[PDB]
Amino acid sequence: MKLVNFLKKLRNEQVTIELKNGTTVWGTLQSVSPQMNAILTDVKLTLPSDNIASLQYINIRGNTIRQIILPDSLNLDSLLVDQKQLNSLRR
Amino acid sequence: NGIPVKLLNEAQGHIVSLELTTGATYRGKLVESEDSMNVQLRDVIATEPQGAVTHMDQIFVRGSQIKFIVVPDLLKNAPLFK
Amino acid sequence: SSKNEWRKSAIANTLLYLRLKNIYVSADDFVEEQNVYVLPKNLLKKFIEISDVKIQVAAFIYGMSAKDHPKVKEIKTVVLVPQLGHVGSVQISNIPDIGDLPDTEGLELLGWIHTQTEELKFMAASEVATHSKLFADKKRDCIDISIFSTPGSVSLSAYNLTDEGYQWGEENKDIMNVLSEGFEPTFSTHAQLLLSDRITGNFIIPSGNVWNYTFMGTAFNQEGDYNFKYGIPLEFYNEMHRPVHFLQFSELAGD
Amino acid sequence: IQVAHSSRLANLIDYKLRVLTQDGRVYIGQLMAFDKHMNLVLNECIEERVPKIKVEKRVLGLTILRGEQILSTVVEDKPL
Amino acid sequence: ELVLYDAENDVIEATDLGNIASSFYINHASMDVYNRELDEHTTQIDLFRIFSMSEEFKYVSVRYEEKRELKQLLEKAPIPIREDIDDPLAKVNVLLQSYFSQLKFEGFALNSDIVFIHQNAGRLLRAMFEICLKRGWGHPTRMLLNLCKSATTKMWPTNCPLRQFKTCPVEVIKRLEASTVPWGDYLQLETPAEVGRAIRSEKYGKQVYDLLKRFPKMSVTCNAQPITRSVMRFNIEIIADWIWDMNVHGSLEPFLLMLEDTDGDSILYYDVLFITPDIVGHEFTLSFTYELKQHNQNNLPPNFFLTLISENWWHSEFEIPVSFNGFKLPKKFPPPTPLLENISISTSELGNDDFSEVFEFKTFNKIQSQVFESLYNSNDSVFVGSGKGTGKTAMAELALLNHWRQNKGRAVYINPSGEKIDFLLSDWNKRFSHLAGGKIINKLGNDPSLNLKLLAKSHVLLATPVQFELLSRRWRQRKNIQSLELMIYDD
Amino acid sequence: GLFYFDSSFRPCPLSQQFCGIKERNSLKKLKAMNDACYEKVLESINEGNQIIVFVHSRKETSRTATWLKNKFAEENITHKLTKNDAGSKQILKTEAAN
Amino acid sequence: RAELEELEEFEFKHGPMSLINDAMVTRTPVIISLRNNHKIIARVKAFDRHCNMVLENVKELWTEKKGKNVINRERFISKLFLRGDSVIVVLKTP
RNA sequence: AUUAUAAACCAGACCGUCUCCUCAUGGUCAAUCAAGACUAUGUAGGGAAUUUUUGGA
Repeated sequence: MKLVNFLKKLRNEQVTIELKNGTTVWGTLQSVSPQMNAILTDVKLTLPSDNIASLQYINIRGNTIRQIILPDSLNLDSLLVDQKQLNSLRR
Repeated sequence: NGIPVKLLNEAQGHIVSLELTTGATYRGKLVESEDSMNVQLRDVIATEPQGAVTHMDQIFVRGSQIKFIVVPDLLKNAPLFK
Repeated sequence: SSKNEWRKSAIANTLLYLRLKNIYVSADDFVEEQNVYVLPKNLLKKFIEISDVKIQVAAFIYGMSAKDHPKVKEIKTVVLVPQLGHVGSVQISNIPDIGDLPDTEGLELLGWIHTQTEELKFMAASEVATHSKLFADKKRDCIDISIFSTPGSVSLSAYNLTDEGYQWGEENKDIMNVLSEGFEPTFSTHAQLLLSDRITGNFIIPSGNVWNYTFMGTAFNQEGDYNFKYGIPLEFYNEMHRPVHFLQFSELAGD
Repeated sequence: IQVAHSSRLANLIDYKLRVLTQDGRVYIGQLMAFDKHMNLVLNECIEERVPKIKVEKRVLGLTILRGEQILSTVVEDKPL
Repeated sequence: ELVLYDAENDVIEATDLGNIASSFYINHASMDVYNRELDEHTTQIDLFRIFSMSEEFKYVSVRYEEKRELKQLLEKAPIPIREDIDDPLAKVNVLLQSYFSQLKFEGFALNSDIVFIHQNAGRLLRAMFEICLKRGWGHPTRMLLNLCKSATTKMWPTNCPLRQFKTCPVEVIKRLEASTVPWGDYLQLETPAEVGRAIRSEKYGKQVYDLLKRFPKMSVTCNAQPITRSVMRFNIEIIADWIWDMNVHGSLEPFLLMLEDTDGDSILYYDVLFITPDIVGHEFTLSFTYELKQHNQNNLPPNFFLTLISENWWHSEFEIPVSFNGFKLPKKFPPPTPLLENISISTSELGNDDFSEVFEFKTFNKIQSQVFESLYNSNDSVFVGSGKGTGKTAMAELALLNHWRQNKGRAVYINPSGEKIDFLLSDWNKRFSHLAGGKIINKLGNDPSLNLKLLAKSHVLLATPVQFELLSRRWRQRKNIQSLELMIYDD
Repeated sequence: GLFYFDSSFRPCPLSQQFCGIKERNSLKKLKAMNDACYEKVLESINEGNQIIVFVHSRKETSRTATWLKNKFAEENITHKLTKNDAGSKQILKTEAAN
Repeated sequence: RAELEELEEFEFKHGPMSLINDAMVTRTPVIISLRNNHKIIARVKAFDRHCNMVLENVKELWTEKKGKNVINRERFISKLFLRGDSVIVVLKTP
């Protein structure tokens, strides 16, 4: 259904998320929430190349994000259309 | 439930300070607390970023537009947690 | 000395298949005037495989008369039922209700069976009383098979029983080692049995799966309702009858 | 900074965290109460300013935060 | 018996035992030991002993600093043992038991020793099980399967299976254990409240229930049907009553299905089957054929036991009595007719020489010949039967010709295979409607009206039994099929 | 593709040595061996040598170690503990007792 | 439960998203807008409820002008995840 | 008297090994004249357009 279900699957991938105010942050996604709250272990910074402000471990509020890019270059999607149907076994 | 809300409720009758979107800080009493963080105060000091500070009797604040709210150090460990 | 026995027996119990390498009966002469019984070297073997060296293990047995000779009794089915075995004596559950299963087409309760370790020419108080308890007015003509067992050889001692025995049984089930003497070797009327592989047979076993309640002493219910599945009957000291030992071991045996 | 492979918010409760807001005012404070909105109550507040270079300081409160205008949360130096 | 070999002929081949050895990195010696020591009539006691004997334990010896621990154990250790304390075999067996029951140790020499067992028990046990299966021996193999399971999941049979879920709590398991209830009973229970009441813990009752509809469980049914005297099909119907979970049940849920004898001594036929998520709940069939033994064939049992057991789930083991009451087999396969030497029948013998021009040969085939007299000349019913390769087609053609000869016309060739029917039609209409003087050849289409029309018109119709059956059914009114005259039921 | 290289090219070359025990009988031989070990050990640890020993068996190890403990206790316990141990002792406490 | 939300699946193809659904189905280039003086181009691939979209072969077009000028910087991007709140206008070009 | 150390089978690519929050679900408890914290199911939902996470840059 939702495209946050796309990023639900991608455990442990390297991204440099463009936030809305404008930032470059290389880090491991881990588990993302259905409100787009991702958890980032290692980090590079840019406060408003761009200067390294010396932080390591971030945890994102899912409101902030503009564009996520470069964890993996794949196309695999659906799930709920399978599960609803194969549970209809006995009435 | 949300623990911060509970904490706020507990601290009804404390000298709570404030900071909004614009930065218009305050410091008066806590009159009442709600699920959405709506607050009312008494004997409230107005110390804005503009410089022209004033002394106001009562004030009510919208919760959504809050950046944060200040609390004293008494309700730190107990009694809200467990 | 109460721990030394059971374990030893269990270890011994591996040599029970061997007890049917040799099998022989001092064969009494045959008589069509009575009903003659047909037991399979398979079922018997299986029973012996389950049994203890020391102890009375004891199922019911079932089957029906073939249309060849309506005097014959083909023993198609053991019905291994709940029991707590003592050495030379046995508590046993009710006549099993077994119309629920398939292949129970008009199966008469033919009788029962047991182990022991003394080759008599009669039934003891341990046995006779038990028999009486089982089949008071439910079936008088139903029979017993003792299987005397000893290293090298098991031998089949079939027995019938007269109506005077049942009466005795009702009273003297509890104690009464002189009463049996009074009663005597009689009335354990030697009955006719054959051994074959020209037929074979199966067990009904408790649906629980655990007929021997030795160490499940608290569970057993002499006049209790139990379900009965078709199944492979378990060895007397099979890990499912022995649960407590395992538990004890777990509660570290190396403190 | 010394902070390990911490999996979730509940596994990093009671840590001295840098916190970031919409205007750019940077914080520091010990994490007390997780939430739906990340209204994370801090043990003590020291907010910092930069004019529109160089960073300033404040110390008024020990605050119940509100999540709306937060950006993200970063560990500074653990307790004990 | 790890290989097959001829000294002079020089032909090598790998057995099943050899394969087993390969896969389960056995030292041939160990395999050999197993081969003799595992035996139709081996028992649990023995099985541990056999494991101990495994010759990846040639270098393991009893040791004084261990001894005390062994002594403490070997009294209470719940597999009975034949050996006595100084023997290393006994020690090994007790270590195995400890491992099964989780008895992590103080005097670490033993613990080091037990480490080895842990890394290599599951292997050896599995190998043994496989061997047993190959042999076809019930007693060990079910017991061996159980052993394997134990090794996998570090607990005994009497240790209640919940234990092997990650998520069930400790208090519950203890309660379950002591209570001395036939586990199956718990599984059977319907209401979570009920479960709570009867888990000595009305707390977590719902959770446990969720974790019982999270447990494998199958109301299997299986009737066999005797194909022929020797052969027996067995129609199994396996229902998967449990609810899957990709954390718990894995990518699939294997189930080593045995068919085994009235005793439970010998395997008859076995198979692994993977129940998948997809399967679960679907009443899903499974068939296999089992030949028989001469004696068995003669006098046959009251049953076998077909027996699913999971390669994981403790006390899964759904065994059912493959009913045999009055399974009266057939009469020893009736005999095939004889081929006499008389292939002289040919395109000469057929009457008019128009029909000679259709065959692209002169003399018929061996079998074709054997039937020709009955087929072509006389106007009576024919069963040919066989054979694949040999011209059924030719025979059919001959029959058709014969029919034509007496001025009959109404032909109906009925093969099932439509894609070959079409071919036949293609190479009949070109080779046949000419020579009769216009006899119309039609493969039936789909829709009934068209077919009817064709029938009304056409002389020869070709039809899939389905289609022609459909056409016929209303024959009391459709009086064209009333007046059909020859029918070549192909295949 | 072949590359033989000898102890010549070793990072720390093996300065080989031997003992050559004259005695025969095991109950004296063992004692002699122990003595030799002590003598070598003494020579070593005076030069700041942190040392390894091997034996044959597990049961031998502890008994050897025990013997050693009840050898230097006579002469000098000092040169194995040496350091004042205000932090070192704490460290020892932390890991030795657990 | 199942019917109340899944009926909105066809609401993509009827409602104002229909265009972008179509685009997604048969990948085509579209002008992609943003809040702070931005212009973006790419072809459509995966589609959601709230404009949290994914594309391919993406071109950003934007300016950093320190002194009354325009400096249209350009860089190639691929397999993004734009948060749908930032999107304003999208349109299927021939 | 008394024995070195050491590696190992098996199910997997047609396939979601793993969720932060609210609502319901039955089983519980802590309780007052009809309401709150916990395990557990995912069968619900998360632009509830404004009090937060989908737009005041």
